[PDB]
Amino acid sequence: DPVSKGEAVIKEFMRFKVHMEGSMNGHEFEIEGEGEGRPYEGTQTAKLKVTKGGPLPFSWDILSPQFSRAFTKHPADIPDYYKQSFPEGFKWERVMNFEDGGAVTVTQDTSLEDGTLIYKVKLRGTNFPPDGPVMQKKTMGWEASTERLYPEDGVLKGDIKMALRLKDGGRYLADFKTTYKAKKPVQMPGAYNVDRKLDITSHNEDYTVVEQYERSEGRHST
Repeated sequence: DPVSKGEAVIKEFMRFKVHMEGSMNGHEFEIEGEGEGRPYEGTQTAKLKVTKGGPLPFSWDILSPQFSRAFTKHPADIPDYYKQSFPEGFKWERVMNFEDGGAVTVTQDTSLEDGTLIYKVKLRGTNFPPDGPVMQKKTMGWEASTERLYPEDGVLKGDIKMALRLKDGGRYLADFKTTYKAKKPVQMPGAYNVDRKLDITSHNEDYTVVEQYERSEGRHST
């Protein structure tokens, strides 16, 4: 039932709209955007615009992984927790923990209205050193990653070792922990991994208009 319901509502081509409200070291901001992709190929794009609190006094990179779980490719034998949750959708809650003490909490709602995916994001980041690479905008995107997911009482729990490139050639590390919760019962996968590359593909001078691309592919763990 849930797989069949999800398969019928998530098409080979899908659009989304996103709104984010957030704060970083007490600096309030808002983002609005739109995106599109191929949910079974695991590819997507989005165009985001800063609507309040711009130009952002912090790296765009903190925000980019918060803009789309319906767009992951799976092999034949791993059921899609996220696509099955439709039309009702799912929520998620994330903590990002950085090597220098920066900490972010993110909460997200995913719904479907008139055949368009709708994303609402709330973000709170604290404890970033004001002279650190995030607040100085000295990051240059996320390295490719592997999210390790496991099922737990009807939800998925994911862990990611993440790495932000530094302008000087360094790596700035973080750990992401996320809980993903469908709004109705779905057929649960076993534990599996999601390999991702997320790229900023274009931006205006002050990063108040930004385009991103993400490729995401599920696989078994060996």
